[PDB]
Amino acid sequence: IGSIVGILITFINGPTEVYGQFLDGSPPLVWDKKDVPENKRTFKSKPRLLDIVLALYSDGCFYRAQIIDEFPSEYMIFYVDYGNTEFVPLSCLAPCENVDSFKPHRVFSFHIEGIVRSKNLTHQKTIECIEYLKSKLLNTEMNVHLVQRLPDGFLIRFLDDWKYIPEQLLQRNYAQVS
Amino acid sequence: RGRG
Repeated sequence: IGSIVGILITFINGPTEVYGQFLDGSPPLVWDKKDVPENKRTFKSKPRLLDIVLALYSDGCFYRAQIIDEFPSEYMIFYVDYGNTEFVPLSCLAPCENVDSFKPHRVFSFHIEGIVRSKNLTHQKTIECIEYLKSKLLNTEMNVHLVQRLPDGFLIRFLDDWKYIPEQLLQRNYAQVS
Repeated sequence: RGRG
């Protein structure tokens, strides 16, 4: 039915919130080191705040990122199609062409309905919950029920194949009910 | 393709 949409989870923002793309069949926006030879690897002007560039992630592949902060020795960057924040130096950055740069940003924020992060969650337990959700949901394609639109993003509810995830979060005291 |  029409309330069910397909999403790909790319990043775990918190115990009850993940970042992800809507599934529409279009291939991912990522570049091999083989498709970034060094003519395309150096800018005409040193990059700056809010510029949209290619950036090198831990997997050795380039992704679209926006510089959201600048310091003398590092940039702080946000991957616009994946939603994780990193710190990089200029050597990790490559100019991104306007045809690829103009494509809309694919990352959005989804909240699991009916649960929130536990108030008593310690720093360590928070890290551990993030790792559990990474083990289950990271880079996973699945249909979900788009319950609602929010100012932040979307409120989704899991279907029968993934409805155990909020149950486990409640069971493991990573989450409480809203 | 996507990250693993």
